[PDB]
Amino acid sequence: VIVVGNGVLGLSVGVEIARTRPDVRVTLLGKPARQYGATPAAGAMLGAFGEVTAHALASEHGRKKHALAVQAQRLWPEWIESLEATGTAADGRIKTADDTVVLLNTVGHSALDDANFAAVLTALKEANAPHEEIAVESVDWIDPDPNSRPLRALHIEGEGSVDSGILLAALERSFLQAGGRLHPVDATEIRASHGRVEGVVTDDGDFLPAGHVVVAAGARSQRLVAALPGLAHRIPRIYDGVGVSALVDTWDGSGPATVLRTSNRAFACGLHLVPRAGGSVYIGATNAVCLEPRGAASIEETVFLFNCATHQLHRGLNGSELRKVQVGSRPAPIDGFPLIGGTSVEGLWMLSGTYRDGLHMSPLLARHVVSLMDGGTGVDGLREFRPERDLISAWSREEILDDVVRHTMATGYEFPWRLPLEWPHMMETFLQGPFAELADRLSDTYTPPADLMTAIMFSEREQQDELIAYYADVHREWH
Amino acid sequence: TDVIVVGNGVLGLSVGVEIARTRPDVRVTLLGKPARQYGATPAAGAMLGAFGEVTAHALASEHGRKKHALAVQAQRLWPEWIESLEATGTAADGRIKTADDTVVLLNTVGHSALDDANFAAVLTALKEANAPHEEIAVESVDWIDPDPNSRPLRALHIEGEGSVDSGILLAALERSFLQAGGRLHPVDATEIRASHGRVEGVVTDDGDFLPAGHVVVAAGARSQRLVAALPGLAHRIPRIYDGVGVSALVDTWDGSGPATVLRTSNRAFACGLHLVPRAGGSVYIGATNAVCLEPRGAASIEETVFLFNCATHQLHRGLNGSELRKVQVGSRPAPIDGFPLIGGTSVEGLWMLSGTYRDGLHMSPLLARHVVSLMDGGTGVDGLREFRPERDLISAWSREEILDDVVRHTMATGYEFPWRLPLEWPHMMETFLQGPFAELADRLSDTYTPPADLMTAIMFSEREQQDELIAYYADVHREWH
Amino acid sequence: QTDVIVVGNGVLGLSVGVEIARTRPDVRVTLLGKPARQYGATPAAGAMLGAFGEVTAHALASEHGRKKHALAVQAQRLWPEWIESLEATGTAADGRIKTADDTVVLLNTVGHSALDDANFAAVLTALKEANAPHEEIAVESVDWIDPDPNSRPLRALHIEGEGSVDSGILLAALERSFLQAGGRLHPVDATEIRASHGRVEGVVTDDGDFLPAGHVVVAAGARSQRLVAALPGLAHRIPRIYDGVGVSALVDTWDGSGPATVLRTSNRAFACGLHLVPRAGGSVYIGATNAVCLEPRGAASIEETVFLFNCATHQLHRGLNGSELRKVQVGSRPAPIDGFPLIGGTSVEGLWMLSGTYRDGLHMSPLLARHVVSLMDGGTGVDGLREFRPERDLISAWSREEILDDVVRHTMATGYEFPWRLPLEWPHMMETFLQGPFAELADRLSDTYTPPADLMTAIMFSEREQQDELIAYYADVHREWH
Amino acid sequence: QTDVIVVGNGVLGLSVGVEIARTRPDVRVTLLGKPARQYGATPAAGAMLGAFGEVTAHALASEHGRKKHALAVQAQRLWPEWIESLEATGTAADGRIKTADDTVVLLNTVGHSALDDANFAAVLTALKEANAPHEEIAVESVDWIDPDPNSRPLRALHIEGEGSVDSGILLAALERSFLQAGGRLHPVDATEIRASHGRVEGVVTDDGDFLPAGHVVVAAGARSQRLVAALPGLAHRIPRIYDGVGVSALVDTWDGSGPATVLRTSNRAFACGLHLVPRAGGSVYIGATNAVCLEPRGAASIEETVFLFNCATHQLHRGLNGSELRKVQVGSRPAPIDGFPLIGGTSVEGLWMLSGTYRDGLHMSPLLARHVVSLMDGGTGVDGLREFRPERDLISAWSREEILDDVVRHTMATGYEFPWRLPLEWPHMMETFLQGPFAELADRLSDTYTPPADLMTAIMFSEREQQDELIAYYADVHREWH
Ligand SMILES: Cc1cc2nc3c(=O)[nH]c(=O)nc-3n(C[C@H](O)[C@H](O)[C@H](O)COP(=O)(O)OP(=O)(O)OC[C@H]3O[C@@H](n4cnc5c(N)ncnc54)[C@H](O)[C@@H]3O)c2cc1C
Ligand SMILES: Cc1cc2nc3c(=O)[nH]c(=O)nc-3n(C[C@H](O)[C@H](O)[C@H](O)COP(=O)(O)OP(=O)(O)OC[C@H]3O[C@@H](n4cnc5c(N)ncnc54)[C@H](O)[C@@H]3O)c2cc1C
Repeated sequence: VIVVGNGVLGLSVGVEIARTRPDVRVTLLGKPARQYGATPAAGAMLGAFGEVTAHALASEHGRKKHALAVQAQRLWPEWIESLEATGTAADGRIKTADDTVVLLNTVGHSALDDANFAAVLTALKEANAPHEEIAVESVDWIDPDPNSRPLRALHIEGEGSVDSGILLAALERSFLQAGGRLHPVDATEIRASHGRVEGVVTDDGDFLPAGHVVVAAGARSQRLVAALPGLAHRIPRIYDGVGVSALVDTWDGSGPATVLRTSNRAFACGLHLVPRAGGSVYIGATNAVCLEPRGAASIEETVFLFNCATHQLHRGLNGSELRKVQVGSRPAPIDGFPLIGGTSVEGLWMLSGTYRDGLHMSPLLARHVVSLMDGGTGVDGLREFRPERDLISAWSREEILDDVVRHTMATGYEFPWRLPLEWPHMMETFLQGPFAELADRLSDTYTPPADLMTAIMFSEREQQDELIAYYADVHREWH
Repeated sequence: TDVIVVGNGVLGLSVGVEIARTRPDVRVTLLGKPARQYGATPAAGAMLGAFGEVTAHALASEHGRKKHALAVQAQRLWPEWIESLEATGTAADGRIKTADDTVVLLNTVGHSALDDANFAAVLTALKEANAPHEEIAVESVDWIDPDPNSRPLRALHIEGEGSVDSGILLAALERSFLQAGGRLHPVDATEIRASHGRVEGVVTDDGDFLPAGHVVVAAGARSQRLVAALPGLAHRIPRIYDGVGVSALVDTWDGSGPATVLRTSNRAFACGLHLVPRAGGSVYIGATNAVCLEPRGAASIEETVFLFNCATHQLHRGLNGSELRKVQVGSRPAPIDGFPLIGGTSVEGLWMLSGTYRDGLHMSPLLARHVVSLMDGGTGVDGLREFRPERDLISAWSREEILDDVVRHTMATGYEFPWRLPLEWPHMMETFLQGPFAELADRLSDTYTPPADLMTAIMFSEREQQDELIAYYADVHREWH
Repeated sequence: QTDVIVVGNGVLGLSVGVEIARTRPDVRVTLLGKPARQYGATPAAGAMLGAFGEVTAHALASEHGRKKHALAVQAQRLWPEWIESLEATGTAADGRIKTADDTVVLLNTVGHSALDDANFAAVLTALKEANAPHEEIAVESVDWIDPDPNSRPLRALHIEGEGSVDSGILLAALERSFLQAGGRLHPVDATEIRASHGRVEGVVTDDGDFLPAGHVVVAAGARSQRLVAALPGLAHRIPRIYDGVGVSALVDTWDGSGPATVLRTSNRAFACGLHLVPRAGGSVYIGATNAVCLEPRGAASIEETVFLFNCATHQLHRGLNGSELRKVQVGSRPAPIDGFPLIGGTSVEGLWMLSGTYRDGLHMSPLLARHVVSLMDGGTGVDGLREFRPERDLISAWSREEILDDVVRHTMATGYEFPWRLPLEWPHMMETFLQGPFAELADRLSDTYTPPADLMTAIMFSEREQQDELIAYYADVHREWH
Repeated sequence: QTDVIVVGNGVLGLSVGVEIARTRPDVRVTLLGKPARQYGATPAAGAMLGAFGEVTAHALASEHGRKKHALAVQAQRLWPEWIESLEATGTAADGRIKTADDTVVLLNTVGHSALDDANFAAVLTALKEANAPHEEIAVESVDWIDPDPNSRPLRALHIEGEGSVDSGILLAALERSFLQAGGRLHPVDATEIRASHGRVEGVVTDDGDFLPAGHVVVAAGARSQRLVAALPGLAHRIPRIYDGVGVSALVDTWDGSGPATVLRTSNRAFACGLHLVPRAGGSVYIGATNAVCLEPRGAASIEETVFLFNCATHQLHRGLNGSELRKVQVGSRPAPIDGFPLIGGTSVEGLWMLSGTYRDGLHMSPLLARHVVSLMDGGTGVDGLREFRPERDLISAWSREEILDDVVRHTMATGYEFPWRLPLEWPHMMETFLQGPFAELADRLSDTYTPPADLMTAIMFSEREQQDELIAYYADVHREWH
């Protein structure tokens, strides 16, 4: 078995294969640099209820994704214990907090933040999850700017955070202990003939043979499998959801006891603080879908992240020391849903397109793919997210066009801007036309979700035309 | 016996109506001109504020918990009082009542130390009095279309807390006064005449003299200045200053209006944002407050901008494109010790009804019946005895409480703008404000401390005006100790 | 008859009335209009005697605009004698018409570079070309001003002999001077002009009466076209005049002081601008907003009052913040649909028009008065004003392309003038998304006529019915003239 | 021993090392310091060759300040030959030290009038007095810049022959030139200077070793005083040097472009400032914040990064918003407690100091190098450097009154530079309430010494213990010298 990729998904599937099949040799590719790596840039939140939006819980596909995340939450306590057990006290703790506080402030669009706070509260009640709406005065540690302060707060029990760096170290250590082999090179090419995997050509010229290849190369995953015959239009494209976060040494070495977060905001960005050991905090995180990868933060992203954290969470962060600006690529699937499971090629498996919550879902997704590889059926509701599929259409064109305009306006309210009071209504009405025109021009059947549509809108004419050709070719293959 | 009421505000006319109806024996004359120079009443929306007027700082003093209780009592008189005033007119005179209910909104365009504390205090006071009310989803508040960055995140529906049209109320009081046999004489009192400790009557500003055995002073912010001319009384009747207030009448873009009063809790130095409905495609928006040591009859640019910016962002962006019909200015009678001047004097037949600051209009029917009862040999309403006009200045708060209050409220003028500052600046201004206000309080008197609303005015007044107040405070101490 | 009726009691009506009465003592001159001056531009004006201050790059780029500038310089030379001739009919207690001799133009960054930077250069250039006396001065040397440092000027321009009048005292002096020269004030409004066999008979008034005349001069500001359009054929031969609604304010200064000069910026988004005109007695005038409306409006909007007060308190003097508001003023600048005045004779004998002066009718009043009087007496008046004859095809002084660039720039300028605070990529996004809807509107309205920017923004945000009515108007005008 | 040890591998250490090695081929010159350059000012610098750009009205109002300005003009004349002499020891592929020949100073309103307006005038005046070539230019003529119109400049000043170096390539060229002239690099730190009978013996290093020498030049940036103060009596005879912590950034421009000149403002609140220094290969340098800290700090604060990035994206180029951040840099400007450098000889024979250069050590390096070398060789070096001898009483270059005006103005300037938005009466209120607490602090610290504004603000917001320690220091210095 060859696992291509050394993120949380690659290492999590590698650990589960190695522990479950002591008979077989499991090799994991990827370099310690983790170029464009989502995982090292993550806080990370074990986000289930925190990730709830009204827009997600309005599609069937979205209610399924939410159910899996609740399931994944139940595996974390044992999974952590099983990974910490292969190390000692000095390797540090994977778990960084047990609980999450969701804050509602007015530094954002009512049509996102108000709707999403209600949707979160509703989803917690429906799943009988333990939680409490609390007085903002009772939230410890936070010292916001009064003009940016929260007026409602929501304590969620058993929704916490891990140190993504210590998790990666624990997965690697646990992989070696169970007999896995780390080979620090990149796959250039997957070899297949007569509908079967032969193995993987590596970037130092070598060839490794295998009967099983699991692709978990984050945002590079589809580009790798698409080179095989016919698969270019049968595996949905994955783009880079570029994300900026930061490590900060607090002025007084303090930190909050819980995760602090807002609901998801414009184009699936969001404001959160994840606690860390040793007088550090994690703050994140921006999101921008890019058609080409990018390994460095923009000035705009750094300023936005720091302005939100200092005003909405703690003014003390203003006088605190910046240790590190982190950048990673959320694997952003073109149809807004993960690529998990088997292929029309025997022994070829895919584990990618997890966007915001691959890390959270890692233990569930790992056990699902391992079960499928062993002749089982894995977890029930994952069937729809099979990697070899027609692009999913989870929303009407009309729903997406309302969403893209709302989210575009939300980039204004989140700044927050100060405008003449008639300007917002004028921009609302003048945004509808150009986005309606773009959607009609791209395809008669497929509509990109908002996050991707805004990226396409501000891309070059050549990049747009290439997407028209892609969408048309996918329609030819499937309809 | 002749009665003269000096002043044609809600208090003067309300006491006039109650005297005329209750004492057909006596001839009652009411002074004051249709211009109503500095008049608080014509500038008022006005809200029938009881629970809406609740602040943590008010409900932390004994004197404040009493004032709150009276306001609940006054609310119960309004339905019959309105019916009794509307009955003397016809359909074409219009309705006094403009709304039955109030929605209190909480947004972040203000200080947490005022707006958060005051929202909790209101919710607590409604539960304690078992008053009908409901915390409601903001999405369910009709009509409002705020700027999302200025929007409310909590709303509170209060049943039976409403509003009157102050202009139609004044017209109904005048009409009801004439009907019950009162006489309107449209001149101003210049001087009250007394000898051998008894009122003889009133010299008017056209040179005339009207005799009377009873004179009720309800001249709003001019009330103390009028009585202080009599011997010894300069330091025995607490001073009343002008709480200058700006409001506006707006013709809405589409002729619509909210069905309820829309308001925030009280804000920096007893200002606040509210919209009171009106008939005929108009709304009232108010209202600023600034205590001034001299009267002022015109709005400042700053006040108009602040009022319009708050209403357009926090209540309805449609007000931005709406037509300004009228900018209104009136003087809230602001008593130097923060409590009303209601009742009898050391001079026989001399009565005072003033210093009501924010809520004289709301309390008018109760205050009217109280003074009328005292005039007829009764005891009126319990606990209004404490606000007798001839007294030593009251000390309802420690110097320490007021200095915390004045700094908090000063910072609140920043958060209400709202300003945008570097994040360390507010803490720096907080610490550098304490000293100058502590220094001012120590310099003014060893016993008396002005409440916050007045202290900020004194801080930014001239050196001569400050020294004159040191002499006033010292002279009051001499008289009473 | 040989009777003259002037319809309208603004600066133009009263100025033409005074010149007729003084020049024709033989004939009876009657002037209509009420003391309320409903929608009156003149009482709402500061007013600036604007020539060089009114210079924009966009104006000095069209032929029609370079002509307008030349007339304004000419009008400036008449003001000293005109004032003396009006003050002479009164006494000391009637007060002074002139309120300042000089103007300072300020450049700050509370606005669009594409307007304020270009227009400051255009003003400086036009002063040098005309050899007019002026000096670029240190901002530190500008007396009185106390701006917010973040809104302060970094360049200032002193213009000698470009000053201001009190519009109220001017109106009082014109009325008094009209009576003195033998004119009669009849305080009613004209409802209808009577003509038959291509000749004026007179005017039906709003109290039911009929006044006969051989001459009718229409100077009814923004109501002027609506009045003449009722005559046969003239509906599509006299270009429409709309209301350029303007808000200004009288303020009693905190300490009773005022600047010795006019203080102003160059003209800004959609021909608004910030200025302070001195007044006697501890008052200043601040103005002035501009918004073209398809229907008249007699009350300021909240938005206009806030914008005017925010600009004055930040850009001129923070002391205005603590100063007392005496009066909010509203008047209608007569806004001609083709962006040029309506001055002179008609196809109807004895019917004359004096309107569509937009921002500078008051400044040009003495010149315009003498021009119309000269035409009435068989002369040719002033040379370049023949072009602005009221009975004409709509003028096309700019290409559709020039106007579409202008309307987008000016729209963005309403942002920079607020001033807004936005993420840095938002302005470029709004620029590109504004082009399409305005290009679409211009193509839909007519294949030949394009409204100027000030009017196009008003049409863009008007109702569908009002837009369709304008398509019918433009088409009917094309039918009449082509 | 005729051995020379230079302690420190910044621009000053390496510049004095190069000049000693080239001028004394007879003697062994050894230079200490590690390639990490912990807290190193030089690697964090753009850097500007700032003479006229560094001019403030406040500097040119003291005698001590006019002297400092004169030295900077002198240093400018040495740069062309100094660069040629350093580039000559390498080849084309080592890169160019010079990154621009010229500087544009921009004036915008995103700041205090009392600093930016006064400092623009002071710069223009100082250029004329020194007969330096320069021109006030139209802002429209400044290449490359694309500011936010609300943050744009309205005046610009082109300075010829005031340029920039790549601080990294300069360090590489100094090292190369040092080895070429026979110098020896020993990459350890000095822990202690050895002296007995009033003479230097040598230097104990941080790996336990001892290097002997007859000459020790201390150029250890902000660590320089702490090192020499350990010798007897010198604790109160060498003025303290604190860390002027500075944040800058390397940015890869969206399109790989860069300006042809340095772009800068005048110096702003507490000696911060906005500048862009060009670099080769699609990079620009942006800087630079300043905060005097009583303890060293090796990491930027969130506040510093946000302020630097907000100023650059609004005031210079909006394209920087979408550009990639390559590196956030932090270095310690050596901040002398009396606001003047420590350059020259000591009461200890063979002990020399070269530090406390704050903002312009790099610029002055060639002059300061030649001065110390001349003193070491029995000469008098450069004339106006005498006052800045390292062993001295604290200088009092300003009255307490001048500093208290300065600290309040600069404090307010942190507001206007944000830029904040407040109610218009708030600034005057904070001005009057700031005077008291700073007057109280100054009186409490000493009856004779007053810290300059940059240091006073740091002391004001430090702990009570740190303040009391400064009262003891000031009192001990008074005891020693009076
Ligand atoms: C800023 C940020 C914040 C986040 N916050 C959260 C959070 O709060 N909660 C949460 O649950 N999740 C969070 N995530 C992560 C999210 O869940 C992602 O979907 C998840 O990390 C994806 O994991 P992955 O292993 O598929 O990809 P990655 O983490 O990108 O790992 C893929 C690896 O494959 C390597 N690779 C690429 N090409 C090759 C090749 N040819 N050969 C070999 N190796 C190759 C890459 O270098 C990389 O190391 C965050 C991500 C980002 C960027
Ligand atoms: C806010 C503002 C500021 C200005 N500032 C300046 C400035 O600084 N400098 C400058 O040169 N100019 C200024 N102007 C004015 C500009 O020059 C105008 O072009 C000029 O005032 C037009 O004068 P008018 O007499 O044509 O119209 P108006 O002044 O509008 O007078 C027309 C009069 O006719 C009356 N009328 C209407 N219908 C009838 C009828 N049927 N019968 C009789 N009478 C009727 C109206 O009620 C009104 O009183 C300003 C205008 C405004 C609104």
